[PDB]
Parts: sequence; structure tokens; C-alpha cells
Amino acid sequence: AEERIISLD
Amino acid sequence: EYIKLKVIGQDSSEIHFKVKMTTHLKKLKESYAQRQGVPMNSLRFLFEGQRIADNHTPKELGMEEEDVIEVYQEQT
Repeated sequence: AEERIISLD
Repeated sequence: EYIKLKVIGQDSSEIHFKVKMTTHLKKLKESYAQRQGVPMNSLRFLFEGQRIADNHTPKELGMEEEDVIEVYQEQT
């Protein structure tokens, strides 16, 4: 899998 | 102020979240469940083995950059 970063707020 | 948390699933995959120290972790739980395509209430999210509530924050739980959250199926 590729890197996955999700930003919240 | 923002930290990155690594959410590890039952299959060892990872989704990382950048959150504020004051963010209510419901938002992480909802986003993760959405990305997995499962009901949020089908999962339990643990930090250091302890259940994360909707209103817990990283600051309240003492979370730090790159700390791990584990996801398990809810108990029955």
C-alpha cells in the first residue's frame, strides 16, 4: 500500500 | 499542536491521521470507518489497550507524534 495521511479539523 | 497518529487495522494495513491535540477522536473513528466501508459502531479503537471514546482528545490521552491506535471488531 501507498502511504495514506488524512488531516482532520 | 498537530500530531500524526497511525491507525492499524486487523489486516495490518495502516491509515495515518493528522489531528490537533484538542480534536475529538470521534472524527478519527468516523473517518477510518468510512474509509474501510464499515459501520463506525462495528469497531473499537484502542490506545495502549484502552478504549477511545468519541470525546477523548489526544491531549487527554497523552498521545504523541506517531503513536499507534489499534482497531478491533467490537466485542460481543
